[PDB]
Amino acid sequence: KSMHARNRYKDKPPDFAYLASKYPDFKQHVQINLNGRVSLNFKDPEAVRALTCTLLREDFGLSIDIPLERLIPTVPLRLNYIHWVEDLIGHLRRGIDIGTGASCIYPLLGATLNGWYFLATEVDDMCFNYAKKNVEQNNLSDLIKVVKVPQKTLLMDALSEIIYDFCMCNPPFFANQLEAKGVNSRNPRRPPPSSVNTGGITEIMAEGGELEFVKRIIHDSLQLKKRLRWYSCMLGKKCSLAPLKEELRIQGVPKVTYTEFCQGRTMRWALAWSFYDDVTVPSPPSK
RNA sequence: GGUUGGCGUAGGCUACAGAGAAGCCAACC
Repeated sequence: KSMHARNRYKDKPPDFAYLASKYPDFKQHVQINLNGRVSLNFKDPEAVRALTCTLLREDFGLSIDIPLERLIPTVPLRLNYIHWVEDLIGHLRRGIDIGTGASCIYPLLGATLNGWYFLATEVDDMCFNYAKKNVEQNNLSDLIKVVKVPQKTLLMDALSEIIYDFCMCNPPFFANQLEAKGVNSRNPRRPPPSSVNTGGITEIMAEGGELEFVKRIIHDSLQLKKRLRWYSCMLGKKCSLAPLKEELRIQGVPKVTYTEFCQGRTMRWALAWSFYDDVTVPSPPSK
């Protein structure tokens, strides 16, 4: 497995020792392992925040501030999704980010890399305030409009004649507290993750989990149809993909595809669909 | 191709909300 072919971290992992020598705010959070190598404890929210903020500055020229009480996005995963959206839409382009988080990372990356315009929505006060500040401090307010909404949905007032090229979304993966704790395992001694989940409740849980959340997005798409060229959603769980493709098929959606986002050990998936007859459909990963 | 059971990440491996994932084994259709 490999990251997306255009992902700048493919076969080029960041050099933590180089980053620590150049960025004192990163060096503050590193550890030295028993090989004498600069390393990170990815279970420490401050360390992973420092890494993400430092990568965005050094590699993308973006300065962001984010809280420890909300999700800390990881750059290679988010880039894998941006590059897949480039493939979908055939890369002025306009997108919608549903639930943009405190980092506003998808709009910041898309506007910086490709000059895309974004409508970026958020339901959480803390995430909304940080997202607005991160857009403003990177001088991207002309390209990115951050809006506070009551629900994560495509059926918004901010939408009437502008046709969007795409939507993207990181849906809340989990339906309940046992799922969010990761304890639904065959064996109690299953190794724990190397990461930590700092997400807020509206970032990580939803009624019915990502399966029911994405079904609601699908039913929103059945009302909007051609208002957006491509609909897309990340999936945190492999077992969500088949039931969601079958929901699209039962509802008669003509064009459907999917992909895998590969980075580290944690895989993510994503689903995309369209009602247009013109668009080319990117192939899913080979069998 | 599929279904079911078993195994599978403790970072002396640079993560990616670990998805029991990537994989591996057996058996049955």
